[PDB]
Amino acid sequence: ATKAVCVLKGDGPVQGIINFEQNGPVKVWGSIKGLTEGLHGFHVHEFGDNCTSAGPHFNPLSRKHGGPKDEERHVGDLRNVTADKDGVADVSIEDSVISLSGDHCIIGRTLVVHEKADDLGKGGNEESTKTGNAGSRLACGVIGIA
Amino acid sequence: TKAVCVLKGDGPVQGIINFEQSNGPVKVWGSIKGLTEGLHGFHVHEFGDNTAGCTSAGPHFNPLSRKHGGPKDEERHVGDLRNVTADKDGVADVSIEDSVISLSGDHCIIGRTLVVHEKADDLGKGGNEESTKTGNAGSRLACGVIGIA
Ligand SMILES: [Cu+]
Ligand SMILES: [Cu+]
Ligand SMILES: [Zn+2]
Ligand SMILES: [Zn+2]
Repeated sequence: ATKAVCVLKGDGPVQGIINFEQNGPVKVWGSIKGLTEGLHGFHVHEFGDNCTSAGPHFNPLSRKHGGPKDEERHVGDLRNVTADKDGVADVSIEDSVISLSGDHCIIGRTLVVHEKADDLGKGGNEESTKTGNAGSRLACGVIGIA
Repeated sequence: TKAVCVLKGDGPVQGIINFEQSNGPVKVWGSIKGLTEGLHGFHVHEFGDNTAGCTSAGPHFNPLSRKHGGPKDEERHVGDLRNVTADKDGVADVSIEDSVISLSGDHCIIGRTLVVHEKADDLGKGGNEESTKTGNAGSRLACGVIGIA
């Protein structure tokens, strides 16, 4: 019955709040503003160092980057969030790999939203297997106990 | 094990505090700028929730359900650190060691908020009710969620 929250901010105008609630799936929802219309990579990264210092995608099992439904993905690979014309992304997803307890606990890690869409590891180049070619980290926030 | 916290607020106050640690002491160090010269309250609060700025961080981390006190007092909250000291330039270079907090286990502070205050923490030695709760440290000038490093 644990809950977590992350406030996203960056150098640009992007800002948002993302909630987390949980061996059960983790429900993830909230809103992000200041985004350009389009799909945006959304991942939990390794270090809760507020966005270049966040490190790579949270990868405790040392796996290759993938999409949320792939058996091969980083624990932090959540999905692309969608921002409408008004630059707002309403987030509402359920993820089975992250957790707020145990080996895949994300409390104290960073949540990062990217400039471009995540190719989910299916891009055909090496970078795809690492970051999904999602581009700059527009905003991030440390995941905290709510 | 190592943790880091980036402190930010509505104003000039910003800093970075590192934590480095079993039951061994936790070394806390870093610097905070933009502070008025003098003492400023410094505690780990219960929640790592910054949705309302520092206001939503909750009270001081107090897993053992005790009254507020100074860091070296018998009775204190786990999150009660000593006041930080800002110099003439408004800079507080912090270097503290605490054996009550922890980066692992129960009194783990990762995921919680570090907060720096407007006034000095009176260590619970004040002449009122609130002293036993907040040390009368006043408003929260900056804060940040303690993250894994
Ligand atoms: Cu990312
Ligand atoms: Cu405080
Ligand atoms: Zn990834
Ligand atoms: Zn206290």
